[PDB]
Amino acid sequence: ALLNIFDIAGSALAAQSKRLNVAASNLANADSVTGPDGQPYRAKQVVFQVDAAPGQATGGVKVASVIESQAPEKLVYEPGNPLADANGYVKMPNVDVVGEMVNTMSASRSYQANIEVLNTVKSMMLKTLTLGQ
Amino acid sequence: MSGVLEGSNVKPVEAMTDMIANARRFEMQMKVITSVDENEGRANQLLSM
Amino acid sequence: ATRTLVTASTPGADMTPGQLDYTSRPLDVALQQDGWLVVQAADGAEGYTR
Amino acid sequence: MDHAIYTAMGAASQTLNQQAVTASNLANASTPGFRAQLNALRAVPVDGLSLATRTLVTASTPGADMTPGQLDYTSRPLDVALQQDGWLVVQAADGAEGYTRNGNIQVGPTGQLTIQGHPVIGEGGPITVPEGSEITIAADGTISALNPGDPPNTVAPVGRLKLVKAEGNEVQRSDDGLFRLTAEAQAERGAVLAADPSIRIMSGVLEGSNVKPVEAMTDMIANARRFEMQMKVITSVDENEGRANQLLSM
Amino acid sequence: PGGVPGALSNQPAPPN
Amino acid sequence: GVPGALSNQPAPPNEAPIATP
Amino acid sequence: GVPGALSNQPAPPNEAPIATP
Amino acid sequence: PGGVPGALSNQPAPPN
Repeated sequence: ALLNIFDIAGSALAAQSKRLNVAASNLANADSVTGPDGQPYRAKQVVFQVDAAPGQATGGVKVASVIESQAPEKLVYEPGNPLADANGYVKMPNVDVVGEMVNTMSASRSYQANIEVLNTVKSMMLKTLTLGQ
Repeated sequence: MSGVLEGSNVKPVEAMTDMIANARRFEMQMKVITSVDENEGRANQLLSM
Repeated sequence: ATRTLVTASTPGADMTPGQLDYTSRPLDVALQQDGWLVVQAADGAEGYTR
Repeated sequence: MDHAIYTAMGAASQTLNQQAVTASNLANASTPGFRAQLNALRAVPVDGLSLATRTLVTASTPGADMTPGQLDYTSRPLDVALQQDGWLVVQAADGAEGYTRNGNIQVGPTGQLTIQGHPVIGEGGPITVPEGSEITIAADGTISALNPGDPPNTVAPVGRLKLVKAEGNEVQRSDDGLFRLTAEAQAERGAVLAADPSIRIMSGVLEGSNVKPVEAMTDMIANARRFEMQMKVITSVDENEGRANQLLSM
Repeated sequence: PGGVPGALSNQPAPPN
Repeated sequence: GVPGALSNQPAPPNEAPIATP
Repeated sequence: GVPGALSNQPAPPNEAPIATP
Repeated sequence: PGGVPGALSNQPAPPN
């Protein structure tokens, strides 16, 4: 059925947009020292998984949740900082800059691929309506 | 202490490092902006027919 | 919640003592660390300086 | 995408990790008794079906460099330097036993010997010196204390510094910079290292850091070139996928 | 069934 | 089977060990 | 509240405070 | 209703 392709590709587009948004947020806040609660900015990551509940193996993509990374927060020595711990260490984000740049580019590419899939399926469905004049 | 004058406490190493980080952080923001702008065009073209 | 913006703030200033040059002037005065001179501000208020 | 970008990206990120290790080594070029960290890339091949074409790279640190360091002559009777392959023993942060090379031994007001704030360990445990007394350290670690006011005839031994022998392959740098015995080495040599009577120390000389500058320079040059190479591969892969996406049209 | 789609799942890691 | 063909069973899990046991 | 669905009630107004107070 | 579109609205502002 070509109609379900609309839902599949729309889900893919939304998920990749969310992934690119997460990557952009990580890139922007790579040097943030604090948040509103005084906690360091932890790198965010989306969780991709299929959505084929009505008895299928393939159904597209959906973002289950956004999770903060468990890699070690970078400790910088600064004793004058109000946020420094007992040893004088301040926690800083664990953002991987090269990783987030590659994530941005890859998300853009797969987003574009899904755009092309949607356009092709729309063209095919348009051509179908002229079956036998 | 009389007979001495206190100058500024600007650290040059910190300022230079901060300026380098600022420049190379902007460039990345400009790359992301360009990527999103390029992405939006094909999404806009999706609305045809 | 995927969008996290960033804003640039200035959390106070740096109070590390600076360089001390020796000008043979009896009026030039320098203060010990964490010490401030007291002046009368423009708006009739009280201001502290180094 | 083509996951070839995820190979060059890993190679570019591990290069930044290597640069962060090298810069950390360069920052400690004046730290007394410092052991430079060794950095090495290792290739891990992804196993699976069908054709093995992907081999990622990760930065690893195979121990540290034990090459004896420089000796600065400071005319101080408390600063000692160890013979090559010899370690001083101190009490670690969590009440454990750790090894070091920093001989900057300090005397507190109460009389206890410390290194970098950690208590110094002898054969009798932590060493307590008579309060406010001159200290001389022998070649084999014996400590002589002279009480001020009393004549120089009063000089008598007090305690002996614990000096151990350990190679590079047996010790591992803990998170606080203090070396400790590795698991395999600990299982064979016991929990606590017995003092070696053959270890000699020199009083009045302080050992510097063994950070080799030429190797550091060459490493930074190579890291920059490798990072640029991976960036050129990443750009090529991205450009390839951008056109390949045109196959889905019409 | 899935995980982080990108850098955090295409880098070697020690086992659990 | 040959690459790009269709099989009746899933491919085995993909794992890259940093150091072999 | 599944994203992309339709709900009778309007979405709550989002807020981005710089300080908790 | 609505306000300034674009840069001014999607920028953090002091609470008021």
